[PDB]
Amino acid sequence: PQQYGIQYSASYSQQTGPQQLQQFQGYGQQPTSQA
Amino acid sequence: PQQYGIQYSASYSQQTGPQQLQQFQGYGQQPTSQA
Amino acid sequence: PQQYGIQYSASYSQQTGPQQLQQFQGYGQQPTSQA
Amino acid sequence: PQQYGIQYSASYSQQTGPQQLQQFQGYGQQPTSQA
Amino acid sequence: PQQYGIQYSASYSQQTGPQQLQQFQGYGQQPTSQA
Amino acid sequence: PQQYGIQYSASYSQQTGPQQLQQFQGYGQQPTSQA
Amino acid sequence: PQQYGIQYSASYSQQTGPQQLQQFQGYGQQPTSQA
Amino acid sequence: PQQYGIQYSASYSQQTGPQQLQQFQGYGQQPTSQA
Amino acid sequence: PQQYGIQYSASYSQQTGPQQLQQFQGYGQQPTSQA
Amino acid sequence: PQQYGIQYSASYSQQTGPQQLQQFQGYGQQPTSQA
Amino acid sequence: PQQYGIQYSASYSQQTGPQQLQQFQGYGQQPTSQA
Amino acid sequence: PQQYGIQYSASYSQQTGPQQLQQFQGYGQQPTSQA
Amino acid sequence: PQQYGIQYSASYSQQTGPQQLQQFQGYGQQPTSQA
Amino acid sequence: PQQYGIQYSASYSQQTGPQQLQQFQGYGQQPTSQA
Amino acid sequence: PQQYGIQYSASYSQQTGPQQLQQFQGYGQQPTSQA
Amino acid sequence: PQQYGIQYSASYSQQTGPQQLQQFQGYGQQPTSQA
Amino acid sequence: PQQYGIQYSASYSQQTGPQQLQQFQGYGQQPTSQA
Amino acid sequence: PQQYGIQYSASYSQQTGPQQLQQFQGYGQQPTSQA
Amino acid sequence: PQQYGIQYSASYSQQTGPQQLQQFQGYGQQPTSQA
Amino acid sequence: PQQYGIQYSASYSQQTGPQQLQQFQGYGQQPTSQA
Repeated sequence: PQQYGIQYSASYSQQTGPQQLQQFQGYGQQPTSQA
Repeated sequence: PQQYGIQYSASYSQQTGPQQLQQFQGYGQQPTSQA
Repeated sequence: PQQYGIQYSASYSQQTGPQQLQQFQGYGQQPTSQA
Repeated sequence: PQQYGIQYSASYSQQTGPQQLQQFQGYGQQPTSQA
Repeated sequence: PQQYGIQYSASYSQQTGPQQLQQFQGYGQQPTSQA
Repeated sequence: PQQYGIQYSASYSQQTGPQQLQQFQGYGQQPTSQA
Repeated sequence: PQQYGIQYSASYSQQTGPQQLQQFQGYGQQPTSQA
Repeated sequence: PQQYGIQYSASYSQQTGPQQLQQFQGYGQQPTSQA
Repeated sequence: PQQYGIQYSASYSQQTGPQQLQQFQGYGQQPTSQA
Repeated sequence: PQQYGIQYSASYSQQTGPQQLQQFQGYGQQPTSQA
Repeated sequence: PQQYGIQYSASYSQQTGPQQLQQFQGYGQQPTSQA
Repeated sequence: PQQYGIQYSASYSQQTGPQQLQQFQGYGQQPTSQA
Repeated sequence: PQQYGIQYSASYSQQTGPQQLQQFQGYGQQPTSQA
Repeated sequence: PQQYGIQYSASYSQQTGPQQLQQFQGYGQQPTSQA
Repeated sequence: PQQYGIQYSASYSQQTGPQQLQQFQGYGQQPTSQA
Repeated sequence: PQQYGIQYSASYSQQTGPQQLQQFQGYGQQPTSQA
Repeated sequence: PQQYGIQYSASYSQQTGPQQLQQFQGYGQQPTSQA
Repeated sequence: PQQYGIQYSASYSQQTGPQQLQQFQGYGQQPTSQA
Repeated sequence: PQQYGIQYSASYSQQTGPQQLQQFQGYGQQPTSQA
Repeated sequence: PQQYGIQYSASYSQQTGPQQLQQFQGYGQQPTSQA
């Protein structure tokens, strides 16, 4: 099992804003609750 | 099992706004609740 | 099993707004509840 | 089993608004409930 | 089994509004309920 | 089994409004209920 | 089994309104209920 | 079995209103009920 | 078995109103009920 | 078995109103009931 | 001067196809030309 | 001068296809030209 | 001068397809040209 | 001069597809050109 | 001059697809050109 | 001059897809060009 | 001159996808060009 | 001149995806160019 | 001249993803170029 | 001239992801270039 978020190869990246990368491998849970 | 979010190859990327990448491999749950 | 979100090859990308990429491989659940 | 969201090859992309890409491979459920 | 969302080849894309791409491969369910 | 949403080849695309592409391959269900 | 939503070849596309493309390959159900 | 929604070849398309393309290949059901 | 919705070849299309294309290949059912 | 909805060849089309194209190939049923 | 497109009062509406409603109040012109 | 597109009062609406509502109040022009 | 697109009062709405509402009040022009 | 796009009052809305609302008040022009 | 896009009053809204609301008040122009 | 995009009053909103709201008050221009 | 994007009053909001709000008051221009 | 992006009053907000708010008051220009 | 990005009053906010707020008051320019 | 980014009054804020607030008052320029 291989998991790759972002890959660049001879490329140009310009990122001016906010960026979020969340990875779960296996048994991942992301619960959000607002009571 | 291979999972790839974004791939660039000899490319140009300009990203000025917000960006979110969430990966789940295996057994992933993303529950959202508002009671 | 291969899963690819976005691929660029000798391309030009300009992204000025918000962007969301969510990947589930295997057994993925995205429940949303509003009681 | 191969799954590809978006592919660019020697192309030009300009995306000014919001963009959502959600992928499920295998056994994916996206339930939305409003009680 | 191959699944392709959008493909560009030597093309020009300008997308100014909101865009949604949801892929299900295998056994996918998208239920929406409003009680 | 191959499934292709949209294909461009040496073409020009200008999309100013909202766009939705939903793909189901295999055993896909999209139920909508309003009780 | 091949399924193609929209194909462009050396063409010009201008789309100013809302657009929906839903594909089912295999065993697809789109039930809508209003009780 | 091949299924093609819309094809353009050296053509010009201008679409200003809403557009819906729904494809079913195999065993597709689109029931609508209003009780 | 081949099924083609609309084909353009060196043509000009201007579509200002709403447009619906629904394809069923194989065993397709479109029941509408109002009790 | 080939099924063609509409074909254009070096033609000019201007469509200002609503348009519906429904295709059934194989074993298609379109029942409408009002009890 | 009052102009009403469609009115429902304790009624049940099921609309499965495309629908277009265009209203002009005052001095409205809808010319269509194909030269 | 009052202009009303669609009105619902204690009613049930189920709309499964594409829908377009364009309103002009005052001095509205909707010309379409294909040269 | 009052302009109302759609009004709901104690009603139930289920809209599964694409929907477009464009309003012009005053001096509105919507020209479409394809040369 | 008052302009209202959509109004809900004690109502239930379920919208599963793409939706576009464009308002112009005063002196609004929406020209679309494809040369 | 008052302009209201969408209003909810004691209502329930469930929106699962893409949504676009563009407002112009005063002297607004939305030209789209594809040369 | 008052301009209101979306208003909620004692309401429930569930929005699962992409959403775009663009407001122009005064003298606003949104030109899109693809040469 | 008052401009309001979104207003909530004793309401419940659940937003799971991407969201874009752009406001221009006065003399605002949003040109997009792809040469 | 008052400009308000989003307002909450005794409300509940749950935002799980990316969000962008851009305000221009006075003389604002947002040009995007891709040569 | 007053400019307000987001306001909360006796409210509950839960923000799990990326968020961008850009304000320009006076004479603001946000040009993006990709040559 | 007053400029306010975010205001909280007797409120609860939970922010789990990345957040960006950029303010320009007077004569502000945010150019982004990728040659």
